[PDB]
Amino acid sequence: QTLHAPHCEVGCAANVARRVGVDLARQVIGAHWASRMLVREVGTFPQPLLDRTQVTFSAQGEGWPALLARMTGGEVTSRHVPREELLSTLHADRAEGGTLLFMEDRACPWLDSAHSPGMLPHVVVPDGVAPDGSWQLIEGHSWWRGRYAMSEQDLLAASYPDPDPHHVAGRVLSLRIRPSAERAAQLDTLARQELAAGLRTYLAAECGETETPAGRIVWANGPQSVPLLVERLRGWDYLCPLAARNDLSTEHARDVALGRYLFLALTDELAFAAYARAGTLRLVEGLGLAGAVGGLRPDEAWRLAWRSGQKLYRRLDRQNLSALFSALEKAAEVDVEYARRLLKELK
Amino acid sequence: QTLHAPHCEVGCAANVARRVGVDLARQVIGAHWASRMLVREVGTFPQPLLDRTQVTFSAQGEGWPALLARMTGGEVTSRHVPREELLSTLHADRAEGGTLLFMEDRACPWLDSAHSPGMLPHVVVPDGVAPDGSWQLIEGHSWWRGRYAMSEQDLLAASYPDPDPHHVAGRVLSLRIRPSAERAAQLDTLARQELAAGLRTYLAAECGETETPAGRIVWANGPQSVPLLVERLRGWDYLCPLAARNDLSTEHARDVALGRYLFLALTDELAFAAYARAGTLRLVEGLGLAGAVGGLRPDEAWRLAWRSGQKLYRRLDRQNLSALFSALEKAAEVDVEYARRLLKELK
Repeated sequence: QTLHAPHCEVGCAANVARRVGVDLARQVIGAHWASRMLVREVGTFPQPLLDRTQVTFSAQGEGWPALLARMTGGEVTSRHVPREELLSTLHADRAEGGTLLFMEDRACPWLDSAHSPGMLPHVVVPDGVAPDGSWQLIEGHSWWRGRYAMSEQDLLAASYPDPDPHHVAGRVLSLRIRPSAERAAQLDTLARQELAAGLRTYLAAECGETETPAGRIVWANGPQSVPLLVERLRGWDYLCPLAARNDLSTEHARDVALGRYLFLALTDELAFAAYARAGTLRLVEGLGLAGAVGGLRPDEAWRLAWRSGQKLYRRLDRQNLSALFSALEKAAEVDVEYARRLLKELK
Repeated sequence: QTLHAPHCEVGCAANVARRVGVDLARQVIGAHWASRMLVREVGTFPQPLLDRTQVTFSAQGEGWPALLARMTGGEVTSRHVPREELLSTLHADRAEGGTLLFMEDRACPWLDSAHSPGMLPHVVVPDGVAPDGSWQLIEGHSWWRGRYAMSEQDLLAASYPDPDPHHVAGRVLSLRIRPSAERAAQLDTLARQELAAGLRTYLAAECGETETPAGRIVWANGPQSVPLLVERLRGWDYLCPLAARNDLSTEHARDVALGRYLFLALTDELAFAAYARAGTLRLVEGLGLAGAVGGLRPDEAWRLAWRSGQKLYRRLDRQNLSALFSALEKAAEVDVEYARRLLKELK
């Protein structure tokens, strides 16, 4: 019943977007066609926050907060809120949209974590107060999708933990995104326009480079992104003979766990790509353009690449690594052929 | 006989600086008073390169590449070199300084890391060809400090590895830093200027925010930096029960390894602080200012916090975390006292 997505903050926004008549997966995320490889690597000394070279993929583009805001006409703002206002803010944003409330993994019992606050904070959506008097929270992640009840005393201790490693004390992402009367009638028109703009940015294939204290950040867009991602990922093939050793030292197991974590982050981004391309596809079908474009299935290609990364994460072989590369190259070729076909039909 | 530092790229620059008559630890690094805490956390979605909330410390400030280029009047440039121009580039750079040659860990046999390219690339300084035809490479890291012989065939194969996860194929940092005759007499004069400017920056205690595909990067200068660091590091005290536990999942074992790694990187930055503060002490004495600071020894307090961090790796418990926090606060209060007194004498 509740919407979900590979990224918890994305599925959370999908539930809030349904409150106000917006189809996030089809009209917002499906309207932003993007493909981007990113690298964090050594740049100019000093860069103290650069712990390791890191490469990942992203099909999010500008991201849903940028597109959801300018499409509906509203705002998506981050804010730290004092402890007394939180309940008032949660009740208030329910009118013009909703709230994404940040939480350590330790505070969500259904996540089972309990003994660790996670690497990154979690996100849930307050969904009113039950007749019981406790709060209803929606979990946006696909694995733990559904509604969960929390007492007000527990909700307030969760939003203000001590200690606070993730700095989430009273953190709130307010979604004032209820479109006006005319805006709701213009939704598919703007989705058609955003679909064309994203495909143009995709085929422009711009590059970029910035120097930060966390390292040099390189990114490449468009059809070249996934082939460039595959070529860079070949450098981590040393993990396969390493992981095959049960005769491992402590420091060596750190490199294995770090390399495995890099492929877990990649696997989640491949799952989002499949989720996004399926929304792009439901939008093309809704615009009455599926017949003109053809029967290409970029969402299924990204789904197979997602399965390959899952299989590589569970067991780091050279064959599983090579199987991920083939699934990624196939997904890249279907992507650029579908993008070129779809842009021509949109004129 | 061979210079070294806790950071390999810093010890490499110290050796190159000695070639041109510049004392890097005393004049360049010791003249840049700096103290800054850095945090990478969740910012505006999406941030695909943000893998974890991360906090670290840095006493490098602007860093040696900027200051070395400033005072000497030369340049420190990064550049990729084709395979047929690398040797001549290494020879031509030695006249005006030297080259920082980027390298995989498995390319340096003395590191005993043939199984992995390392989390980050390594840096060596070529020191010319030996009469037998082999190349001399200077290792700048304190634990492996020395000079190693490599064949020219192994040198070219090491500088152009395939695959190339760190993207160090023919990457060189050229140091054209030979000072002119008139400028060489101004070094200690310019070092006094840089020391006063650094102390002023440290007492301004500015803070900044930047949004970045790798997360939100926040920093804070000044005497508040180390106290603010201790307050954020308390969020990682969950690592004491999580480690030494036995029912570890693959994900929970990853949290322990990434937390252990966070304090390993922090231990190195503390080692640089003691190395940097000691360079200031030898700079204050030679400039004739040691009487104003009396017996204050921030180099001594930062060395103790470094040793307390080394003890935290061997045994990760609550008594060590509090001991590290204790030595961290003591080094912070000694720093601000030394800084205010030294800046006042410079009036």
